[PDB]
Amino acid sequence: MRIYYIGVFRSGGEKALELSEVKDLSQFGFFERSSVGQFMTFFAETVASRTGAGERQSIEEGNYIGHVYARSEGICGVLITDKQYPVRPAYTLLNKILDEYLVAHPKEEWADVTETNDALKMKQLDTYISKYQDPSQADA
Repeated sequence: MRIYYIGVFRSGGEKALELSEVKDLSQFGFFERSSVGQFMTFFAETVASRTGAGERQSIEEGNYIGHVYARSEGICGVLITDKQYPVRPAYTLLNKILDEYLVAHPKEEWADVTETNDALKMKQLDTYISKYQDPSQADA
């Protein structure tokens, strides 16, 4: 019942553009935080790569769920939390996020971007995944 990774990705064909990438490593101390992180992103990028826009994905792992929410314009977005993390709020998160990514800069201004700052892009998507840690949070 705790999210682990969140971010965005621009469907760049066979591979997903690392639009934005936010991590959540609570149990993954200074030993798994590194390994798991690559796990989260690598998967997050893959999902968006698997998600050819216009559809959503949920990657169920031994103890992880890599939700996926595709845009309606051109740049996709991915989410990853625990199985005990309802999709409904993940949906609203996909709402403010995709709207937040497209808002930060005109619709076409990004279109595909092909170059983003996952390390300092979409402060929202970041703060969201941090507080979203709860099963829902009720947009709190």
